Amino acid sequence: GNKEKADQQKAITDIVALENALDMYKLDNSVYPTTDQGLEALVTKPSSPEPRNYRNGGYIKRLPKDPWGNEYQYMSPGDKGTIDIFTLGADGQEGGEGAAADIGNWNMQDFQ
Ligand SMILES: [Ca+2]
Repeated sequence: GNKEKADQQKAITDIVALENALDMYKLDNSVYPTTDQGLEALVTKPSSPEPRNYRNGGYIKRLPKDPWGNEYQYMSPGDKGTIDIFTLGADGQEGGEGAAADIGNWNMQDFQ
């Protein structure tokens, strides 16, 4: 339970940080990065379509990986909201309970 708890807390903290970074990107550029541009758009200026007011040196120094060693997932346009930011949990797959549960910007509150 304890390590499970710590991992889920880290995931939540990471998603909040990423969402904050994404909001800063939109504040500067008027749009969010697309799915294809990805979270990598927060670290270096993306292409296709290239933003027109990109902050010198990006919006985050590096992308965190999730507690299970996997890259956070990102969709814009999202399925659960305007942008979806999530981890598929311990199992690296959709659905699951306990440490395998998916944690995203749309359901963080449940793990809180
Ligand atoms: Ca899962």
